[PDB]
Amino acid sequence: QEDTTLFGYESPPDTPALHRDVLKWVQGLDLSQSLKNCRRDVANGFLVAEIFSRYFPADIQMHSFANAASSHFKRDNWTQLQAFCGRQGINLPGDLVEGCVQGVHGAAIALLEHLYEAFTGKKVPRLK
Amino acid sequence: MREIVHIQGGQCGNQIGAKFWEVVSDEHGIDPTGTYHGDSDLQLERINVYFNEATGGRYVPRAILMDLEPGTMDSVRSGPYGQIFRPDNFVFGQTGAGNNWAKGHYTEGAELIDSVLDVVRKEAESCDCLQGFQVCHSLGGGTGSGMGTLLISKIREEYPDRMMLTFSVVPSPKVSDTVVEPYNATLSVHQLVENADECMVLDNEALYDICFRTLKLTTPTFGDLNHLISAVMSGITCCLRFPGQLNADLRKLAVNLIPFPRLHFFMVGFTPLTSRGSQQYRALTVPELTQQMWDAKNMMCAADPRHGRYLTASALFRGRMSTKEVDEQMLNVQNKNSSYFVEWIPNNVKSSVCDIPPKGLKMSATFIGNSTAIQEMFKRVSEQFTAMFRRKAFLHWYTGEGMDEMEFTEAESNMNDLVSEYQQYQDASAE
Amino acid sequence: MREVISIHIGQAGIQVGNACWELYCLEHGIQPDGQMPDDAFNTFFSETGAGKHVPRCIFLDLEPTVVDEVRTGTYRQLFHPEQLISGKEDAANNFARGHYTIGKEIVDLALDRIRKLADNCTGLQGFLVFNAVGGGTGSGLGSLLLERLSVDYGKKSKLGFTVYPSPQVSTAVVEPYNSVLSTHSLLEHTDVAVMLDNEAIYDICRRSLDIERPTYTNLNRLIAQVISSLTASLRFDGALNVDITEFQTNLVPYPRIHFMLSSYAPIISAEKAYHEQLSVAEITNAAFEPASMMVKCDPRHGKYMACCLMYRGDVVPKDVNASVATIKTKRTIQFVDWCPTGFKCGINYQPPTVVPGGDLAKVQRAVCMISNSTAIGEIFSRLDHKFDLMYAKRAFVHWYVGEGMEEGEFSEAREDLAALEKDFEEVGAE
Amino acid sequence: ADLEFPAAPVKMLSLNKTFKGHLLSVANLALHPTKPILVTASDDKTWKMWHMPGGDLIMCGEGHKDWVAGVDFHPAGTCLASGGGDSAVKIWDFEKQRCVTTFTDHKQAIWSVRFHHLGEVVASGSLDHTVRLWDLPAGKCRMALRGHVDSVNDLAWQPFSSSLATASSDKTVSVWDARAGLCTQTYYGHQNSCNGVSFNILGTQLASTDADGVVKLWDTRMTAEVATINTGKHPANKSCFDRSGQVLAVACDDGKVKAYSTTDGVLQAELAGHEDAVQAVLFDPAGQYLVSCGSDNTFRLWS
Ligand SMILES: Nc1nc2c(ncn2[C@@H]2O[C@H](COP(=O)(O)OP(=O)(O)OP(=O)(O)O)[C@@H](O)[C@H]2O)c(=O)[nH]1
Ligand SMILES: Nc1nc2c(ncn2[C@@H]2O[C@H](COP(=O)(O)OP(=O)(O)O)[C@@H](O)[C@H]2O)c(=O)[nH]1
Repeated sequence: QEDTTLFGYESPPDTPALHRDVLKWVQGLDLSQSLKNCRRDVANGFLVAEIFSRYFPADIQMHSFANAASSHFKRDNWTQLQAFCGRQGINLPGDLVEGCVQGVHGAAIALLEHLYEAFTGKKVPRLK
Repeated sequence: MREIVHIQGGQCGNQIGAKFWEVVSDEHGIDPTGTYHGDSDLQLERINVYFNEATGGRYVPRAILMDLEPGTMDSVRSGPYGQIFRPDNFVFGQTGAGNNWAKGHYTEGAELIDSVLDVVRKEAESCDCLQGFQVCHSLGGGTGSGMGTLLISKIREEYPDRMMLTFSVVPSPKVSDTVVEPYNATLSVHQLVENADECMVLDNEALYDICFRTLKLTTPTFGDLNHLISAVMSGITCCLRFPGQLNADLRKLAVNLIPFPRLHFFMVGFTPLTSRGSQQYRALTVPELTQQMWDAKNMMCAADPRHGRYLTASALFRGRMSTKEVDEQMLNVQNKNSSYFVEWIPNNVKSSVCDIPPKGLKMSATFIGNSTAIQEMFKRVSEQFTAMFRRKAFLHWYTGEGMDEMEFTEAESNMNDLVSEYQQYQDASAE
Repeated sequence: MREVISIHIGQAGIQVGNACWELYCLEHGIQPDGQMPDDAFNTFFSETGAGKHVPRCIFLDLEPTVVDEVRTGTYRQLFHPEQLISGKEDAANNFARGHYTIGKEIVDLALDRIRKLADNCTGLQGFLVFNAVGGGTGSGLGSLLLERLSVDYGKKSKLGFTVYPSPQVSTAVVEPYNSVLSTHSLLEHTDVAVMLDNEAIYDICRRSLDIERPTYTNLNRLIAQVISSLTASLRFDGALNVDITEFQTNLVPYPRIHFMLSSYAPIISAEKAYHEQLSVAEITNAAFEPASMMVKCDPRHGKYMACCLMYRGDVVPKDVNASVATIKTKRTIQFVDWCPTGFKCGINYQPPTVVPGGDLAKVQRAVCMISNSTAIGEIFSRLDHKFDLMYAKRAFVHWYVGEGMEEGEFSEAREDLAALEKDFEEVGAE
Repeated sequence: ADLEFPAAPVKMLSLNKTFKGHLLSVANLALHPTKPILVTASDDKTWKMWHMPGGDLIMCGEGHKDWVAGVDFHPAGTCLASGGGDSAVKIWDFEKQRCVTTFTDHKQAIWSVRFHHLGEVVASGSLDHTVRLWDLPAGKCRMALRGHVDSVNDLAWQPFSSSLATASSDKTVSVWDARAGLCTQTYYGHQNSCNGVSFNILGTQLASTDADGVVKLWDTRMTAEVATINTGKHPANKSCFDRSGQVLAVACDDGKVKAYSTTDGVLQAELAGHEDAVQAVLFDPAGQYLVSCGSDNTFRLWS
């Protein structure tokens, strides 16, 4: 068993930095926050709430969401978002949600990709 | 009627804040039980900048203590002036950050941060008008640096226009306390550059030097260093709390001191610091105050101003004094030391005068110098950070808290760009 | 709030626990009956409604004699009888006996009591596992217990104060065997392992205390003073508080490298006491002296990676700073190029309490230096040939096989110790 | 200056074949000033240098960990600068066919990379809200431009000037000085993220696109809003002026390369070769032909 760690230190995996189509869609959507770093910006769940409001303004409001770093508030945001997704029919997979709240590498990227699928007319981002 | 919200972070920040609040209550004639015992109208005239009147005669500091371990706050509460603080403003966790900026900023600081912001917002809305927030803490510690940077980012997001002042105790050059001080300082400076409007750098080794050479004390505990820091912290805002012949608030100081938004790091010093032996030998005059003010030994920063160039410098004097004396002194200082002052600014001095000197001193003066000397301090911190990061020593402890390796290099890049700006304006030539 | 659970496995673990708990009782004023005539004891003792304090400790052994000695001695009304766990058959210096056959039921009961203890703790700084690498009980049962703790409790910081065999002097014959096995086990479970050597502590007692016949009681008293200095920042307030969690952050650069040399200073008898100044700089120098190391491992061979200094008593930050600056300027003391600071200084205002009946003098100052340095690979190098020399003939191997082990276990342990040697060489090299 | 190059023909359709040599969509185009050779920067983690009149794959550079968003030629064609989503700006040598150097101070996707007119400094605008200048002889980020609260989507040096205009996702177009490191001017007016920005060859005019399709043209000297072309609801992507010409060719997500007159903001040609969208457009230095790259995984030659 040949290990790659530097004396037990496993360097964090390198993210694929989303996709141009998804990032440009997010930028074209008018959002208060900016996706500097996808992990940190999406872990709170406020930017995703803004996306969901921009696509369904009637039943997703910003006053219900709080840009708060605590696990309680992050869970509250993500669970109300999940309830709305269940009512609407959007997937919003729970494993991706949990990875996003825990800051797991790539979970926020996958969740943003899936949101881009669900919203931007099922436009699958081309990939090899 | 221009209020200031004080925040203390970490053990060092809490000790500094306790000493500062003791000093301010002494200045305003407030006993540890909160009652006023000053017998001076000017003391109560502007007490609302720092304190709020309770139901009775008690005055409570507008201070918020944050920490991840309760021991430091227990000590602060049991200190001589521990009872003035409102008990609800002690926001503490249960597991302290093991000198881990990641633990204090992402994992453990996140849960306590909403309680901290609840307290901060509750204190801020009570303010009629808000000058801003002042946060005292130490760079190079887990809870202090981490949660301080997190809270500063949050407060900047909530109140962008309000002033932000920071008293950061940068890890000392020669003798470092903890191993991970370069990591914590690197991660904290990156946040302070983007968020804090005004930042004052303190070094414990500069404090030891000044208390060994000027005060000539033999056994300087942390209390003496916190006392000097408290003296500067009071003297910066005494123009708000007391009438002044030429008064100047925090925003005026920031406007006159900060040429460009990122160049907001300052070294500070307090005068007159006299040894108990030489107190009778020294004569209290404006020239003597200026002489001690511009002495590099008086700077509470490790970096010495001789190596760099003074971009700007504010001098807040306290006492019944001649404006002609003060202005002439600062002009002669500039003319004599024009080599150390930036050429493309016609006047590098913001002179302010307050009519109420600190207790016991007929005269005093605080100095706030924005000079390119801080470049060498950041450069040294980077010289340690790069050496540690090349072999990624202790990096797993930050990684296990879930922060990217790219974040370290981003913070290093921000520090290097700041150093580059300081060098650029050090060697900038007019026309 | 700062509870730490103490585990003492094997004869050596229990015998150093006796000294440790006597020292804690003396320090906190707790009489041996159980109660004392605030809340600084909570780290080591849990108080009941009656006011009588019981330690949060567990005495684990497969032999009844050592535990019954505690049950019969003065500290019979202090400890919890069920927390004293006694086996029926000894492990007989067999790692397999202590890890596969006899240790199962004992470790199950041990985990039961450990759950009961941890349920009474609001916070939990970690576990202090005191065992003897080189014996079936300590090595095998201790390894099994550490594995179970890692599986169930998870990220709780386990500090293992292990005693490896001395370079030349020893008391057992299969000691290299079970030491290699237990080192294989604990390389991956304990968070910070503190090395201790009987030969080194004997030398310390002979040279500094002038004891021509040092014994296990003296060794245990020194170890108890060291652990008390280590935990002093949890129980007593002082400038520059250091924590169990901060040990790992300021001492462990990488997860595999967490073995630590320990050195106490001063070690002086009262007749030699008050005959030297005992300043902070001098006690720091003594702590950094190679003879003051409690492991027969010359630090001159290797390079220091980190050094946590724990100062007790009348110590001022100016003095710790001056002493550490002198240490940095010192040439014989050598640090790795990638750790410029390499120092974690922490002061405490509580002077080290003196045990009546001990040889240590009442000194107002003390230093406990725990260092991560690459020189520690030398002891593993010694055991790695002491092992293979016997393993070539497969001597005493039938004993270990009889209790359900395989030649593969010995091979894997030897290979992992070789890998640890290679890792130490690599961290030492540029 | 004082050199009029007439470029009237914009309604001419595709002349050369649709060169589909990239597996995924092509993100940007860079024309060699001397020879008619085009480097296409596609999001397949590779860039490809083609001789366009032949349509021949001269070279293929690979090594970017992520998709490549921007590419540019050094003056005299000594080297190629490629910025990608891997946050690394890479300088590649044509002669030795490998990456000369890599700069990783940027920690987010590199939206745009451009050279100086003299070429020794390279401006990289990235998602990290900053515009970093790289001194190639030094290999170090000498200066960083900050002041954009959203992503810096585009980056265009003013022709033969130290001024640099960056269009950011914060609905702003900021013109900076490289030598000083300051924001000389900030054009507002956009109601959406500014996808791209481009200067006229004379430097008199500056056109920036929006995500809603609006292309706004400012007078750099006058610092005033001259024109506001309103295209379809699809994003306007990237634009290019005609060399000494009055026609601005704007890409779109509608798949049509439109050509609006800068004088009046009136459509002149609408090339519909691309199936879905056009990422970028570029004029020939001689003005003979346009090249348009888009989501069709194909860069197509026009006129
Ligand atoms: N430092 C120190 N080491 C001790 C002391 N007592 C025993 N040891 C060491 O502990 C080792 C064996 O301990 P144990 O395994 O617990 O002995 P045991 O309780 O009979 O259990 P087994 O021998 O494994 O059957 C010996 O090699 C000794 O070197 C002590 O008081 N101090
Ligand atoms: N001036 C001053 N500095 C201190 C004091 N206590 C600690 N420090 C320094 O502050 C640095 C950071 O420690 P700190 O932030 O308080 O630890 P933390 O609370 O766990 O983050 C240490 O290196 C100490 O040297 C104090 O009371 N006064």
